[PDB]
Amino acid sequence: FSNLAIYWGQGPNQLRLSHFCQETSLDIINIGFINYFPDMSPGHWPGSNFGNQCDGSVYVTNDGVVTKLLSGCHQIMEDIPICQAAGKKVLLSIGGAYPPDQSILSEDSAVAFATFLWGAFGPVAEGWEGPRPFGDVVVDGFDFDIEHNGGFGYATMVNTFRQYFNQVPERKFYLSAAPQCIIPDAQLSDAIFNAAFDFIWIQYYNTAACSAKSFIDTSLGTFNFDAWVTVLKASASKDAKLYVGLPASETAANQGYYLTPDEVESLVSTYMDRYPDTFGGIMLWEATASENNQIDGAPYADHMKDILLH
Ligand SMILES: CNC(=N)NC(=O)NC
Ligand SMILES: CNC(=N)NC(=O)NC
Ligand SMILES: [Cl-]
Repeated sequence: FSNLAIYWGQGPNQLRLSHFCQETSLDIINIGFINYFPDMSPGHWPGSNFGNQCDGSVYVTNDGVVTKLLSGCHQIMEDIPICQAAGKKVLLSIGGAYPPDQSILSEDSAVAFATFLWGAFGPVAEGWEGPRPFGDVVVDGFDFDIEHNGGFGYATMVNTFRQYFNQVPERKFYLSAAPQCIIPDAQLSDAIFNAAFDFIWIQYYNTAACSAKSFIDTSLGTFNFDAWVTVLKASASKDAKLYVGLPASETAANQGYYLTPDEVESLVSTYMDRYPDTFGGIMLWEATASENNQIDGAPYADHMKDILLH
């Protein structure tokens, strides 16, 4: 039975997370982004951006270095557990679109980047002494939305997280990836091939050559979900569920990539029938675009769920 994932955190004038915690149709919420990586950011701490959510306070380290990690995200801290008591999985997303100049420079820093995020946003640990930006919150895992600068270091972060997950056997944690169509994917093919993700949502918008709309109009490009299944079945990610990532309204992505619920039904019905043990559902970019695209009294994502359930 098939799932609906959605991104929240980067919506203009977005409602707070708890508004989406109450939308039953949501299965998984990815929260973006940890958009500053340790190698290029103050103090070698990662940094975060959550739109109108946190107050804008950043941590300053014991050394008095002013970081780019937001320290005043009180609404997110309150909201994540609500979502989790509604049975949703909340994943913390790494990367996104802005800024476009972040990457990982060494395997060492790839290990420290995952260890930092696990200390900061994972279970509360006795020996941890860094920030706890969401306090006692424990996210359900991490999403890799790497959109620039190549694929170095991410397989190592994923493998690192998994080693940590295993030290905590009583709870299942999750790893996911958001690549683009154009494959190999410059940022994430290596991670996908060489590490186990639970979920992979291919972004099927913003690239003309293989978009979801090219499914509807086959002269625009060639929709390539078939090739992606073949790649996945030889990867360390062979047990991943593979989702179709879509814009939740006309303006959530560049012109021409939004599909109407009718087009969505055609695509999804073919791919769910063709790949019943691999197809995972729909990912949506993003929560605020979906909230603002009300069709017959319900947001776009409610309609996506209805499509998936039938
Ligand atoms: C799709 N990624 C984003 N929109 N990212 C940001 O707005 N980061 C500040
Ligand atoms: C412009 N970059 C994006 N829209 N990124 C995402 O949608 N990542 C899920
Ligand atoms: Cl609100």
